Amino acid sequence: SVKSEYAEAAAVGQEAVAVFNTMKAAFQNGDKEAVAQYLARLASLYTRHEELLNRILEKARREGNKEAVTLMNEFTATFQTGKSIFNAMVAAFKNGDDDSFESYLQALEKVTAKGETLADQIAKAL
Ligand SMILES: O=C(c1ccncc1)c1ccc(F)cc1
Repeated sequence: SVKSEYAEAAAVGQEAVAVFNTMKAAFQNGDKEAVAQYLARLASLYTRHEELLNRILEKARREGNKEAVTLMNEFTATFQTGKSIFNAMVAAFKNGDDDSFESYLQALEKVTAKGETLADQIAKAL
């Protein structure tokens, strides 16, 4: 069901949360080799999450589930804010700009924490 596909998508989201927090620790410790690997892992995780969310939104649309579509349009928009900030963080790492990396990292945390009430609403709506 679309609901079970959303729970599968929620787990992937949580996998990225885990890898992100490991990555933050590595950054703070200056283990740049680890950071590079974690950033690659996050890129794959976010790409997978984005795809599952799109399939869920498209299904909710085909089902005529107007409230779920509204919530998923809002949530996917916020997901893209996170994606843009993530990509900027990756660029800051490439460039050696630790000040920008730190900035983008906190911002990505706040965008993600904000979006969690909506994430829980979607589970109930599908
Ligand atoms: O911040 C992000 C994000 C980070 C990197 N690429 C895409 C989304 C995010 C990921 C999942 C989510 F549910 C809300 C936000």
